[PDB]
Amino acid sequence: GPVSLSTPAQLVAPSVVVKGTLSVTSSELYFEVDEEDPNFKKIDPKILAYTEGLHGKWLFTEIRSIFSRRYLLQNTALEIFMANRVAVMFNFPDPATVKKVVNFLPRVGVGTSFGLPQTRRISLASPRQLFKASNMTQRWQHREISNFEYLMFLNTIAGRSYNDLNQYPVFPWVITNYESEELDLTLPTNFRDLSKPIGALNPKRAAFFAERYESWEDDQVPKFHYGTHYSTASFVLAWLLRIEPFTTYFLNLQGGKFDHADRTFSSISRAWRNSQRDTSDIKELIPEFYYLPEMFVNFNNYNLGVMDDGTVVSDVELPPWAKTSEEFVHINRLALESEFVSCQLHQWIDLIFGYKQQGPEAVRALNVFYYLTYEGAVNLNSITDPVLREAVEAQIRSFGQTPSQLLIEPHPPR
Repeated sequence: GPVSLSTPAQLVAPSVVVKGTLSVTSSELYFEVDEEDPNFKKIDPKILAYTEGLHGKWLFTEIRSIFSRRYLLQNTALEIFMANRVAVMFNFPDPATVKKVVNFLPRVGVGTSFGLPQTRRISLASPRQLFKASNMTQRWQHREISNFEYLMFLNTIAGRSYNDLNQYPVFPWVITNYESEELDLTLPTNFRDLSKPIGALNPKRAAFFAERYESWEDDQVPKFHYGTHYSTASFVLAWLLRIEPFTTYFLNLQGGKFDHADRTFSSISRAWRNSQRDTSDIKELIPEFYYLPEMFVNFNNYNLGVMDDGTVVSDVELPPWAKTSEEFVHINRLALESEFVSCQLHQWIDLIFGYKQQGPEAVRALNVFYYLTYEGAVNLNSITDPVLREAVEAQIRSFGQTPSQLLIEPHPPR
């Protein structure tokens, strides 16, 4: 029918990011991939298969929330949540286009769940304002909301999305013990100190980081502790390699064949041990660890290979205290919702979204990441040469993106 607005745009999904045309009528919006685009023709069919929205139609009456979003650090995207819980994300040429598209879409704001006004303005408000205006924190303190739900909240308001693997939601490691036959949930010794970044948990390696920072002479590039981030599209793929379509997404970007068995996710204990010792691995966890046991099972009877010591890779090797993947997720969740976590979870939040994310307080906590990682680090529309824009964004896609800062003051305890 008659289109009130039309703009070039990119569909952002876990599978791909394709250029196309986003149209907005008076009753719905729809997207059409540009099949004449070169980069499109290159894309592989097994992947485009799992993609939703290439020829999508979304009815206004079904729209529940509309969130302002970044994409590769640019404040030029938008994620829309439907009544059937489906979410679709688009990226636009500039922030001006976002405002316009928002003014043509139903006035629902950010939804009803976060105790925020349902105005088009709320849908464009900054993460900091959403935080400040919400009642989720209080609800979290009154235990009306779980730790899990509150974390998803912080992640959502910060711009983290399941649609963009480059800004995946970030959840903390909580259990440190993957050896014992039993996991005593009352042993403070079995819990991760949430006040410290992964890079600081290991005193031996922490010294290494402290010294890199100290001696880094920055003519142009600010000092930093990690040239690696805690959240990446790669990590996500590795974590969920056992689950389709992620298996296909992984196989595709890798070259058709799995990774070197000695590097694919195969043990929880091994993954944790590595995040503790390897100077290039200070990785945090993923929400699925606390609710999707399927990622730990090689249900698809895929190859996956054999490590150099002869260990065959199949289901993920669980700790002795977890006989099944379901038991593993169940205990992970108990841990997350335990009082041990509730009494200190705000200190982790200060590192990830809080006042310890940047500046003096960040250096004190050993929480400084590569500067290209923070919002505002680079203006992509500033790069007129396309080949070059593509390169810098490949570096962003690769270095990771620190979540939008939600507050600059200490986060209140639960």
